[PDB]
Amino acid sequence: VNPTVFFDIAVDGEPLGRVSFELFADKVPKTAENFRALSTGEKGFGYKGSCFHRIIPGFMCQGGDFTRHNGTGGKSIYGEKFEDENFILKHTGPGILSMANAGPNTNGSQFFICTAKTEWLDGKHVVFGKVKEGMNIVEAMERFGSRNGKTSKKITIADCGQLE
Repeated sequence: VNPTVFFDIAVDGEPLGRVSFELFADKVPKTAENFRALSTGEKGFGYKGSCFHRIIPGFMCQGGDFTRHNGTGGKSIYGEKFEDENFILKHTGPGILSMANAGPNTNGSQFFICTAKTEWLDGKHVVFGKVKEGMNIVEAMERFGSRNGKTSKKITIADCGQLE
């Protein structure tokens, strides 16, 4: 019943591979639906063509700023921001998909894929999904990151949509 979304990742335009996520719509329906709709583009805007602007190896990959491509933009399907839905799910290890924000109830479209357990984010960032296939592609993305988050090559979502 939970939707599955995929990204096809390209590096400087060259295909890298596919990542698919399980979204936990049973527990965070409003948050999951935002990510799902941005992945299909069915509302007229979304992630297709956007980049991962921050990648910290051993920490996380952050993306989803499809308006300014640098961590200062993005928007949700509900408006410029929306509330923290709940904090049922925790940051338990690599592959967790969680919402970036700028304080309480400031979710937009930016998200991060954790590549390590990040328990200090529990109760501060809404967890809403998990990598289902292609964790190895996420690990390959990590090798283009750096300590300060700048990427050595442009990492883009070349295509994205819903599988189930």
